[PDB]
Formats: sequence, C-alpha cells, structure tokens
Amino acid sequence: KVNQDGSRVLLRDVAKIELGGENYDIIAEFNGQPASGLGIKLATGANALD
Amino acid sequence: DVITAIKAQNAQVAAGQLGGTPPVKGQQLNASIIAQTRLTSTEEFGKILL
Repeated sequence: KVNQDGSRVLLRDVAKIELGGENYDIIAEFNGQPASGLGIKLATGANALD
Repeated sequence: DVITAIKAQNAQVAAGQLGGTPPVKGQQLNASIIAQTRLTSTEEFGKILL
C-alpha cells in the first residue's frame, strides 16, 4: 500500500520474508542427527546390483 | 447472472490443516478444515442467491 501520509507499507511490514521449503512434513535425522536423503528406487527390470 | 453463481455457490474450496505445515512449539491438535463443498441436491440448488 501507500498510506495517506504517503509513507510505504511493504511486505517487510506484514510478512516475515524468509526462505523455507515447500513442505514442512518430512523431517529426517541420521543417527539421531538432522539430515536429508533420497529414497532411490529400482526401475523395473534394471539390475539392483548395477 | 445465473451461470456465474451456480459457479461461486457450487464449488470446492481449500483450507489447510491446523498443525501440519510448520507449527508452533508444543502443539497438540492437528485437524483438517473443511470449508465450502459442492451442493448435492435440487433442494440446495433451488436456493441460490441470484
């Protein structure tokens, strides 16, 4: 907005502009410690071993 | 005027959970909000503020 006294209301003054994630639904830790990872799955037919 | 009402009046909206996405310390109830959902009858349809 641009209030009557002509100041400025910008996001900073209403929204805490951070930088988090898409979801806060998956929380993972390795050995009780904070971590991420990827559940790499085997495509049909291909060799697990390869 | 009729069309553009059977739209608004009969639709399916969104509304997050209660916790889920990042909550506050020590919260306890997470539930799911259920806002506007489609009419299901000639009754409910008969009544539309035009």
